[PDB]
Amino acid sequence: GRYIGPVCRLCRREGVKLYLKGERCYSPKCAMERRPYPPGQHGQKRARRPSDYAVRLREKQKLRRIYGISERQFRNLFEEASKKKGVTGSVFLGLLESRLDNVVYRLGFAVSRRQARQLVRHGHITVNGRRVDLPSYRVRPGDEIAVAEKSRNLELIRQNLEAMKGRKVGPWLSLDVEGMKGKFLRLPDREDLALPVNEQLVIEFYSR
Amino acid sequence: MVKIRLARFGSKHNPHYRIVVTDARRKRDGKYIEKIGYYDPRKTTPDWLKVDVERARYWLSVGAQPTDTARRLLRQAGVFRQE
Amino acid sequence: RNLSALKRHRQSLKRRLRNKAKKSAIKTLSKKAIQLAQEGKAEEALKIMRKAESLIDKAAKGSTLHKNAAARRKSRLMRKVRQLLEAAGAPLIGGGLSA
Amino acid sequence: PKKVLTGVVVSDKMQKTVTVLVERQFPHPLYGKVIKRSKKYLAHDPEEKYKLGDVVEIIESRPISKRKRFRVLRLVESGRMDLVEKYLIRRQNYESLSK
RNA sequence: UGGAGAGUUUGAUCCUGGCUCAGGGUGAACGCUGGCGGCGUGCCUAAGACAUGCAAGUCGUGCGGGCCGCGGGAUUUUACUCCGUGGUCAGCGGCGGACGGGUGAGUAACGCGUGGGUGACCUACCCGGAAGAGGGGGACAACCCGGGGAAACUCGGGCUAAUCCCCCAUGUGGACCCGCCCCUUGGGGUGUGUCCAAAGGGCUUUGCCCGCUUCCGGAUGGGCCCGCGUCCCAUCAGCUAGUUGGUGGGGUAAUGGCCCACCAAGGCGACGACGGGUAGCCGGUCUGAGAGGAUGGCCGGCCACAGGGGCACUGAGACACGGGCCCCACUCCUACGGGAGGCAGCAGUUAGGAAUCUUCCGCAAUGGGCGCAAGCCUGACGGAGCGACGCCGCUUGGAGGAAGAAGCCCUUCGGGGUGUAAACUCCUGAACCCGGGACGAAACCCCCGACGAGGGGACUGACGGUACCGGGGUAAUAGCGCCGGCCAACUCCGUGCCAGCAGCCGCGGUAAUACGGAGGGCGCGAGCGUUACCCGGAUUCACUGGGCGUAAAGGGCGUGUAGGCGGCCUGGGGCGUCCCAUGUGAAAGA
Ligand SMILES: [Mg+2]
Ligand SMILES: [Mg+2]
Ligand SMILES: [Mg+2]
Ligand SMILES: [Mg+2]
Ligand SMILES: [Mg+2]
Ligand SMILES: [Mg+2]
Repeated sequence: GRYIGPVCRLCRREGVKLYLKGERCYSPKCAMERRPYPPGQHGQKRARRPSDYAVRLREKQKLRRIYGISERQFRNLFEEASKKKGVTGSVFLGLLESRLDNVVYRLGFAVSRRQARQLVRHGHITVNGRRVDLPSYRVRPGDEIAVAEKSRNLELIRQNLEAMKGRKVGPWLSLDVEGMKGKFLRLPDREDLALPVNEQLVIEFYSR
Repeated sequence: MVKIRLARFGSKHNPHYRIVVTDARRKRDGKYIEKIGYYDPRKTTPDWLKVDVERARYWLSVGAQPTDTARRLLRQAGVFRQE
Repeated sequence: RNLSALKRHRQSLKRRLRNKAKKSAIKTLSKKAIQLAQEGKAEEALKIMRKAESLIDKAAKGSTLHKNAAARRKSRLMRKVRQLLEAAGAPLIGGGLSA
Repeated sequence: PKKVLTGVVVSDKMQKTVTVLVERQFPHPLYGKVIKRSKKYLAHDPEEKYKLGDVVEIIESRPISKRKRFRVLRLVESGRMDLVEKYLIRRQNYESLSK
């Protein structure tokens, strides 16, 4: 099951701060502030002109590591998008973005995808009333991703729903803050996300 | 003797039958002469039962005994109901 | 190690017996008819052939010879008898043939 | 429909029967070229009426023999000893093809 | 909506050319590792051998008995006997045992695939229609009495019923000879002549039901014929006496040298006959940009086989896996004369093998067989069990947390790394405990109605006390491969052409990013590696898509056989070729 181990640690290695640790990876350190380089004995050593493979690799790692999903699962999603009608890279970002464990986090019910996953497994989240505990669930457009009435009380739901009192929400989403529930309006366009990752190198990574 | 009767499709703990005509001597999930409906015993769909009834009447007309449960379902969509 | 529908073997033997029997008599009769006809014979030739006829049909009733296996034998026999008959003289006792 | 083939008579050296060579041409399954291919059929001739060099139609039939399954339907044209000759050399060619 | 290339011949270059890798795939096996569940799938080898249990029956509404019971009767004497009823056993008679299940040995062939023929044919049960069922006679088991055998069993004698068997009649009709008419292979029709039917049972008993006989039809299933397609070797080139055709017979449901007598001298072959090797074929599966290559496990269709080889009987169907006969091999019983037997059904045992499961629950569901029904049978099937064998889902925590603990690795001795990683603070609560708890199942059947239509009613869950719901509630598993280039990831020790690595180029001879250990890093993650096999890259058999002066490759030269190819103009035909309709192209798969 999914990654598990040192993390704002590729808030290093991939070269760019990935948002993985949530509230800290925001505040003098996704260690990227304190150490903007690769991990281990050789981290700050003279860089090496890397291969058009090494390049393509890294990029797909990056994207995959953001959303926390595995290579097995990732690779399939992609496969599915090539056979699908339309420009392929976007579509994939689309499907990637339509995963419950991430919509929940996009609505700020949790501060981390890692944390937002645990809310889905552990019950605390619903899809149009009915309770849903698969982080991989494909939210389609028109769905309502609510908090569990029985879970509203929890210190963590409250503290987090609270910091969203002011905050803005994605163009393809909405958010009734005091009813502790939101809405997947449509699937986002490449333009709508500002992801630190050139998608066409991913396509190209899987063409050999 | 030729039969109207139920062939098991679907999967495990997911029965789904196809109401088929066939020669009686063929295995159950083997080659049928004609599909004429389907049936979901768990009614997990609003449309869990359906029957081309002009065709049912056809075969009945050329002699085809239905299983007993083939005929129950045939009735529900009034294959035998007159006037 | 004892399957009581070996009853089917008992029966078969009986029908074999019954069957063999009717057959044997259709031959020894048909043979006898064509013979008398290769000799120019009114009554005696057809009389037999017409006994032979019956016997065939009779055997067709059951599982013996059923069908048109029947017919075949009637055709072959009552062709032959007639042929041989004009291959000499006499045509008489009307018996079996549409003269 | 009972297949009708047309070819040439290349043998009447058999009683009530003729060997009828039938050609056929087509695209080659992989290599494009139109190739020819040919076949003798033994066709039934009850009135030994056709003979050497007749071009004849040929029809699917109820089996007459082991390997007669066609009947001579009609004459198309007489003569054609060229085609017959053409055949006959190809046959006599095989003589100095041995060891 | 589709196509990537790299390493390696030289001191260097270009080219040719082979090898090798990166990707997908599998009924896999093997190493280390291993938490949960769902859906799949699991003897590829010896078509070797098999212990034990189950896998095909059912019908008393076809018939007569035996054996163990109960009840009532004839007599007022208990012997003898008539009737009724319950067990239970087989027998006779019917239907089923030709389906369902297994397996791929054989088979290069009308076996399969595809499209057609059948004027050359058959089809039990089912449906529609027409017309019938009036008399008589017989036997063989059961049962009883003998005799032979050790056993399997067997031979004789006597009695008997029926939906068992025969005779005679009635002939809606149908069969055959002959003739005539239509049609055109043996299809319809028709006239004399001959020939051929039947069975009874149950009652809610004169009016129904389950059946019976003859005929024409329908439906479904199948037989035989034909065109085209169907691997390798020409270091297999000539093959053939039922052989090719004829006439006439037999045989069959039916064509045909299928078989037989007689006549004739024919048939096949470089367009590959004959011979040898290999193989069940297809829907489809995998791979590929495609063309194509490879493949035919599972599921579905057709074939063949049932220890090896013959044969027939019964029957609508068989030349029959759990029917029969004989020969061969093999195992067992044997009183040595003789018998018995056949898991390529489900389990399971053994043997070969790198490798392939439970002697499980249920007939509750679907399907099948017999029965009027109730029901009985079904290792078909529906489920559970075992394998990470495959695919999918999910857990081993979440948020805080130092200019950063300890330990371990480097160190130009300042420091750098593991590392927010742990510690520890709050949070959630896989597992586990409690409570409740399914759908899958409404029919058949009974009651109203009319045995219809329609209405009503009841019985029935193997999976299972499972899924799912509610309540409580514990921080609670991580491994494997790799870091010389191709290919993503580097440093210290150890070791010295040793020990060892290695897919290919190639690493190791005291400073090794290539060996072995460390730390660290890269990639995947309940997996990760390895070996084998397939397509790929390989335009490296080149149709798409290659070549031959010197790289592999022009025959030593002619002559010419077959074959391939063929100038200008016109015309006919319409085989090639093109277009439109229409049929076929099953379902599953994509
Ligand atoms: Mg060199
Ligand atoms: Mg061969
Ligand atoms: Mg190594
Ligand atoms: Mg190729
Ligand atoms: Mg030269
Ligand atoms: Mg020349």
